[PDB]
Amino acid sequence: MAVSPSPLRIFTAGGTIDEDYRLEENGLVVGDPFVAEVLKTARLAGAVSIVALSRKDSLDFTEADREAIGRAVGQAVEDHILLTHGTDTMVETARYLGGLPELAGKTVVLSGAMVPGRVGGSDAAFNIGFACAAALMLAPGVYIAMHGKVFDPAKTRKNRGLGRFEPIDDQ
Amino acid sequence: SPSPLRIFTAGGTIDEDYRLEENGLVVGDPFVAEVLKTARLAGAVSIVALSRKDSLDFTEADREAIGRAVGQAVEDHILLTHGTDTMVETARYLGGLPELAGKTVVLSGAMVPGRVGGSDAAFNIGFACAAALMLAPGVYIAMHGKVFDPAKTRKNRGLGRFEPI
Amino acid sequence: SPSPLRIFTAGGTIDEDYRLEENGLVVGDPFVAEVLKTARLAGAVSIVALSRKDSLDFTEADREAIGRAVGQAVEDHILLTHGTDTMVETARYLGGLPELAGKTVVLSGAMVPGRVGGSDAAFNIGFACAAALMLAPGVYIAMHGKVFDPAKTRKNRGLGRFEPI
Amino acid sequence: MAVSPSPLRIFTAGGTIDEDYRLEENGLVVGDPFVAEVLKTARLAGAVSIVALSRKDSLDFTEADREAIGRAVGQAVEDHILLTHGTDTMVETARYLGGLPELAGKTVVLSGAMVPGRVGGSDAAFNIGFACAAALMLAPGVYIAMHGKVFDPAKTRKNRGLGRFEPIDDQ
Ligand SMILES: [Cl-]
Ligand SMILES: [Cl-]
Repeated sequence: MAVSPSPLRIFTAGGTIDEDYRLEENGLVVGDPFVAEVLKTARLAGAVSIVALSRKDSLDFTEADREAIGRAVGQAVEDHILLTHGTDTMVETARYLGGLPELAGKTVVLSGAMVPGRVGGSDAAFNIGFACAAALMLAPGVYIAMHGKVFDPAKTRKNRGLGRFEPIDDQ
Repeated sequence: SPSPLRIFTAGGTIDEDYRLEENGLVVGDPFVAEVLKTARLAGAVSIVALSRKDSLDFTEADREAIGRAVGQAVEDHILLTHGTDTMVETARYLGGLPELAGKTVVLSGAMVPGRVGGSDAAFNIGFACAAALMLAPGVYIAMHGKVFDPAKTRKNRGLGRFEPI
Repeated sequence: SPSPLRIFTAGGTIDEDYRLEENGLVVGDPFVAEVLKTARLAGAVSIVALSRKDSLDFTEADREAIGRAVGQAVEDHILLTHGTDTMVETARYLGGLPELAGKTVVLSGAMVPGRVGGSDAAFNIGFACAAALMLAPGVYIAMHGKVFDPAKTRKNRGLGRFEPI
Repeated sequence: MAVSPSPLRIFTAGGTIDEDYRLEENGLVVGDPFVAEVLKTARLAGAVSIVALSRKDSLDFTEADREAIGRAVGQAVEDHILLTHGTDTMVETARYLGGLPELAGKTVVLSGAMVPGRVGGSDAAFNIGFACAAALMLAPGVYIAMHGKVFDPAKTRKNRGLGRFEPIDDQ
């Protein structure tokens, strides 16, 4: 009888995508992983394991946290990986992962959202669909998937003011 | 940049909305435009309306007109949003057209209207836009977080899903 | 505190939801419970399910059973969520029952299902809960941000609204 | 031919109810008035004039701002008034308005939301429905309408930690 394969694993490191309002803080905190909400209603043929690695706010996120993400991605059986993450340091994590030889036969995609998923008008659900497809279809490597396109982490910056990733032009 | 994408809308469950005059759902404005409005896209996209007919009412003549319309696009990356009832019929017909052989054509839609809570539509649109950009030339169905070969796929009406034959 | 409120659910557009098996809307779980879950209430509320029938299918016998059910409540403040097609018929029938004469009974619902985008349901529920707490004993329809006298009201099916006669 | 009366006027002073995410701030700001969004889809028989008075964040809100709200409410022709406002100083504004003899024949209700309207799971739409009804049905006075009940501002406090208004018990 046919067994539907589950080629994709998702890891979550928090970020804007997962932010939610809490009364105590009178403001946003990093909440539960929004990617789980999106996949719950995606009516998937397979299944996707979603493993939560970290929810630190961006200021507290360290090298040691980035090392733990590399160990988790490297230890996964799956060769197709989506990491949801904050956009302010996504490029630094992507560049770090691109240097691990352990990742050489894996397609690893980083994504997230400029607007929290739990806020009206969020990019999150589109971005998760696009990034899931990217993780399945791209050749091995490390990529950022945002704005409905694929970015090379070595040639990308975050424009903090505009909430967009932009290519670094070759000179 | 990504390659320019052309999106055609042929109606279906994805676009259904409630109307007081009908006391129920009717095919309304294309939901894909609502999703892409907030997707903060970098690439070139253009959305064109083909139809708001029920996909069950499509004739062979209708499918021939959808094929000619996809062939009017310069773009080589195409998304067609469509009802799931006859998505396999339209997809198999397009896959037979030599005039489309250099294009990546992806059909998608939703099992639950985009304007109803808990819909698959926004995820499906993201997934299918990536698929239209990234897959080799051909015709495909992108639903349920996977890519289907139309020749080897059927719509299970009772289970609300696509399945391998 | 406010006086305890009892809420009865009799179905209707407010509670409609999409089902793949029907390829369309059916009366689902009461939407009023979804609204009150996030309303952070201070007062006593209890929600009881009466029916998920189409309001057009209500008989005189059904309206008599709704009257007896409202009379089983100790509470003197009652909200009944209901379809708009026969809301005036149920409301006029309840207004004729001496056994309800000390109760404030408010009927409400929605023109657009709560689970569809752009629905009036959550505003209607807030408004009707206030109305059930604050109005003098009687039977009322609370819709469109106002209070209607059932005896002097009709459902315009074509315009999707209630109106004075 | 029948003219539908419009007995209710709404004023907006910002608060949590109106908060929205902005990329530049990387967080919530006081946005456009959420009550307008709720009434847009309420299918009203009448109309409601919605007048925006202030969007200051809570720290910048002063006595002079509170005085301007009292002048706007007193000058309105309508005798049924809903003021949407922050919950942290709603009691102080309500007590201030309760002391204006100019308001004596008006029903004035203050409301808002513990969770921004543009965040998932908000109380805002319910609260606006309830508070509109309260403004129409209550006898003249100044009230807070939250948690599906009516509070007397002289006998109410905000519990900041729990996001709730509570009665001050008579001793
Ligand atoms: Cl914030
Ligand atoms: Cl329907």
